[PDB]
Amino acid sequence: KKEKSPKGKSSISPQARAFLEQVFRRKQSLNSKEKEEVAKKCGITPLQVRVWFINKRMRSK
Repeated sequence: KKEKSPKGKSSISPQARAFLEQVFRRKQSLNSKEKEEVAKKCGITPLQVRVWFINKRMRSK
């Protein structure tokens, strides 16, 4: 749904690596479902899961 959450201010708590840690730990191919399902349970967002995982999971592009 995405209501209102930029989450763009310098950086995030240790969760940055922790949240992503368990995220990339659960699997690798985080799809639109996992990107949204993972972003809401891990602490990311539909906009982050893509850009965030890009650098934290640069698979292709």
